[PDB]
Amino acid sequence: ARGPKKHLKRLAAPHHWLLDKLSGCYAPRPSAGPHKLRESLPLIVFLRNRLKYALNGREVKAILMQRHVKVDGKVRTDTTYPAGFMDVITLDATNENFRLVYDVKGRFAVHRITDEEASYKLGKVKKVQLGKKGVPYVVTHDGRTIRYPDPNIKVNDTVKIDLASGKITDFIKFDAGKLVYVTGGRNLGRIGTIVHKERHDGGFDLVHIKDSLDNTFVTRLNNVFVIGEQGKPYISLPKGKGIKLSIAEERDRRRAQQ
Amino acid sequence: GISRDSRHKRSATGAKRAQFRKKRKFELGRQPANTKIGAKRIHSVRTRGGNKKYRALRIETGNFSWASEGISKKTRIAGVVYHPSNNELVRTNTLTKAAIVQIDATPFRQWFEAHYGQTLGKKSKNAERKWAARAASAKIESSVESQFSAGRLYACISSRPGQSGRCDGYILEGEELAFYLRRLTAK
Amino acid sequence: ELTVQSERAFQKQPHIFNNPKVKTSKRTKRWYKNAGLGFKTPKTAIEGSYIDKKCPFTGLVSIRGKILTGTVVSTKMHRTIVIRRAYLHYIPKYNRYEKRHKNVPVHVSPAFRVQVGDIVTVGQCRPISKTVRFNVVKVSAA
Amino acid sequence: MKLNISYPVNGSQKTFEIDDEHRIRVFFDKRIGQEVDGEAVGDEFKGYVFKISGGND
RNA sequence: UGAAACUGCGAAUGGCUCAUUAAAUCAGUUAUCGUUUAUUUGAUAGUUCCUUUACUACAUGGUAUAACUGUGGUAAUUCU
RNA sequence: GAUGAUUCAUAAUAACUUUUCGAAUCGCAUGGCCUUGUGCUGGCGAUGGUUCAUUCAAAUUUCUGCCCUAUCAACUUUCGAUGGUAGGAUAGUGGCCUACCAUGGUUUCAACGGGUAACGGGGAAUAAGGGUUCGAUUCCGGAGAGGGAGCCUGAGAAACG
Ligand SMILES: [Mg+2]
Ligand SMILES: [Mg+2]
Ligand SMILES: [Mg+2]
Ligand SMILES: [Mg+2]
Ligand SMILES: [Mg+2]
Ligand SMILES: [Mg+2]
Ligand SMILES: [Mg+2]
Ligand SMILES: [Mg+2]
Ligand SMILES: [Mg+2]
Ligand SMILES: [Mg+2]
Ligand SMILES: [Mg+2]
Ligand SMILES: [Mg+2]
Repeated sequence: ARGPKKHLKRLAAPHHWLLDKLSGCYAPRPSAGPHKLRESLPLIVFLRNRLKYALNGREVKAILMQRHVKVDGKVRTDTTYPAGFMDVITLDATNENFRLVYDVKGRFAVHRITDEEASYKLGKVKKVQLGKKGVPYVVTHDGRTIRYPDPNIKVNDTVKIDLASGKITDFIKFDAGKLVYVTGGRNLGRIGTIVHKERHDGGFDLVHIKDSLDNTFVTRLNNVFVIGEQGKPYISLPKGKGIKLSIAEERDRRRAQQ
Repeated sequence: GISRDSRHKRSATGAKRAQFRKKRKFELGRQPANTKIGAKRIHSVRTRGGNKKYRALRIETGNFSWASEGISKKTRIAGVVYHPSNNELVRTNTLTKAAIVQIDATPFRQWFEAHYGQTLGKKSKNAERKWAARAASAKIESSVESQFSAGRLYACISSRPGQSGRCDGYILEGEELAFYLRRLTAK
Repeated sequence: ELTVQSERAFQKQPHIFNNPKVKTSKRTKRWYKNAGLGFKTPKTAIEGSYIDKKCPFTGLVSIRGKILTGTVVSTKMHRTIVIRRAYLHYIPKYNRYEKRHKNVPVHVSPAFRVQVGDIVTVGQCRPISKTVRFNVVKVSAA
Repeated sequence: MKLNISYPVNGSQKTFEIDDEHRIRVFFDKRIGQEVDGEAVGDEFKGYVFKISGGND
């Protein structure tokens, strides 16, 4: 009531952060930023719970204030800054470069990338319109506004964003035979090529998708992120490559390496 | 104070609701402006999210548009002659939207002379070229031009004075003029 | 359908201005739109003279949200009817169903003529009145 | 009563206890800002003029 | 370095309880093409010499007022 | 250009304004080029600021779903009850309120009334299967601050440290 909430209890935090239910009543509430607080990862939980570079939030603040970490090339000395999908995170001490991509279990992965790849990111366009004085713009999935885009860029395409400038390098359209990333829903983390999309005028366009082992599935168009053509992706995929082995095959694979 | 909610009314079945909640602020309502004529007096209202709102009380002039002629002039308001919601607003001379008023009409006749060179009712070469070129558009209508002989035009208020502060309008024309004329001349 | 101009105000579509200077055929500018979702705009809306601010075709409302179907049980309001949606409600203990129903007040345009017993389909709009949130988009029975 | 008197030019101020109530009775029925003459209240205050600026009851 | 005080933010979150409340709350599912939104993040403002040859300050214009200093009232208050 | 769909985005014209905003702000670094004046020029920030988008939200809202009771069968409607037209008010939609008009709206498929030792849900206990009883209480939503009503400030309160 009476205004915006500022706390976030543990057991209400998103489950993919993997915060243990003991050791505290509260979870780090993500501050307002480029990503929605459910589909986000604060820098405190990334630096402490995923990389183990700190033991406390106090140590995460001590890391942040000497301007070590920067996210998408900007410094961001904020504890609960929402780092989201496709953000690059640079740790100049250790010269490390991460990209936030999902593993197939549905959680954010520690995906180390090279220094050439940290110079860009992909963004899914959410709307194209005309701003004031008739200047067109696009809005990517992390809320970046890019003026004077290519006229061929319609919605649900991916644009390659330069991250030194905010300029657009190239772009991938939306049709059949395109490599997609599922970000959202039950199938979160899977990679498959799009076979066809269902019109459904009035709400919730569906799209059918099959992975490399020929397992089909279907997803709403809200959760699909095109990442290239079949064969080459435009980014480096994490380990596993979005395959979704069943639990039978998973314990068989674990009993191989054990 | 004045509440804007629906929980205080009966249900569609007709039952009396119980008092679920005290009156919240995001459902408030405010007293009316009742904008009179003369000696301009604009108060401010602080509304939701900052977002100032101008209660005009007692407005004097207005910007009125001639739609067939594509112009608009700042004209003085004489008085309200008709209101479809209430006759007491016509009597008390309140200015709301959709009020039929009388306006001064002298800027419109000055523009009509300066634009077309013919006078309504009853020198340089450049002006002669301009006035000759836009000929066969200086024959507006009978009803409006008879008002121009009488120096008072019938206008309709298209703005909301209690909300914006301004009392804007358009000159009545055509079938809408004939409708309100039958309303006015009705005994 | 005997006069248009019945009220004390002048009934007209907003911002649709007919220029008194010109003289053509096609007597008045009438604004109409297609409501979408495959509903056909009726010819009585396109050619008629009624004003009907809350019309899904000539008026200022938009259809978005649920599309429902009912049977007309009342026409005694003015430009408003009450439809009856009948459904079966399942009770898990006894493993069977029961007949239930709701009454939905919907707005009906003068493009459409309904009587009691007609089946209609309605589209959700913004709140029209205290109870009305739905608007007739196709009458296709008798 | 007592008189909290300030000379604002020189910037000094000093209180004076006044007795003989029918000498302060010239002060009565007068406003803040209204001026009163000095020789009514006191022969030390001869020729002077005071403005009533306030007080506490 | 740093009290006070002014300015700016915050005090609408949190914590407590379960009186009211029976299509109300609530739950799942929709909508805003029917609206407000501090903050965050990304974009974004050559046009104002208001009578526009100076009527002038734009290598930078006017008042306060607090804290402070001093004189006080009330039995008493986070009074003044 | 977009949408299933708009009088949408955006652009243009004519005016309006009681005239909004369009940096008289702060910290480090102190370079560059000269006809050498305390000349011109220039880095990384901090705070502010109009509009749009974003995020954190909010307010309304669609469909369906609630315990016992007929020793509750008719209820609502001059004082809005159901709808229509205009206005007003609101952040906005709407009987939300007003003016005029029409006579509607709910109900045995249980309306309306009464009772609840009734905050709702995730859930708990006990169960072969089906069920029955509970849920003030670790999370989510609501409400309240002795009882009522009114309001200031603010983006956000009908706020109770
Ligand atoms: Mg936080
Ligand atoms: Mg709280
Ligand atoms: Mg910004
Ligand atoms: Mg209305
Ligand atoms: Mg009405
Ligand atoms: Mg109780
Ligand atoms: Mg109790
Ligand atoms: Mg709670
Ligand atoms: Mg409260
Ligand atoms: Mg008590
Ligand atoms: Mg209170
Ligand atoms: Mg207390």
